[PDB]
Amino acid sequence: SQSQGIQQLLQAEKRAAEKVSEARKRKNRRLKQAKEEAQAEIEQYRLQREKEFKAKE
Amino acid sequence: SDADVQKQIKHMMAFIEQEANEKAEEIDAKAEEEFNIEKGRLVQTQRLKIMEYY
Amino acid sequence: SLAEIVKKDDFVLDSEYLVTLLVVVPKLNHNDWIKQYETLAEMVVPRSSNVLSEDQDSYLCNVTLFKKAVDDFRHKARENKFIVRDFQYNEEEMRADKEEMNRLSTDKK
Repeated sequence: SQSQGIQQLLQAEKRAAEKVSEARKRKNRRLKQAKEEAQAEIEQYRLQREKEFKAKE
Repeated sequence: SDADVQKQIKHMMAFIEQEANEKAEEIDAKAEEEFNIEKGRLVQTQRLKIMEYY
Repeated sequence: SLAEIVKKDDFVLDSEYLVTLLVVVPKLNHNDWIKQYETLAEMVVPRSSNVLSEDQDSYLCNVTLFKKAVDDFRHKARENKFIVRDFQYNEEEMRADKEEMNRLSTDKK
């Protein structure tokens, strides 16, 4: 039956879709990570500027 | 004929999986670019506003 | 019209690396085409041919294959006098033909 060849086509495409989808999930996770790491660094900058401002005060 | 066609495609179909893995590695390269772009845009915009406040 | 014969189960579509082609062959030449069509390009699986129907002159089959094969396949099909008709399950068009067939035959009466 044609299912012999058709399942080999579909197997390669399903494997392909899984690899691409896993990378797309990582891309979304990295975008969220950028917000989280930016939020940490701006607060660390504020805390340093605060310590300097208190010393000048 | 048929057995040689099956052996030939069983070899060649691996290049489709390889190019899909390269497409996944390009999506991960876009992940690394967009991480640095988003972090840069956020940090520099707010760092300047924080500096102007103090 | 393909609306007489086409159904989704005969097709491989909706995919990044996969395609369906459709080709017509004369009924005497079909006995050669059954093997010769798999030679027209690389990246074609064995038994990729699903027949849709025969008629008094010819057969039409779907061919299932990877995206790299298709332009070599279609050009070598034309070279070997095989006739391309890539109706890739156009559900909107088969429904439109069915609607106008029922409508026009009723409205004329």
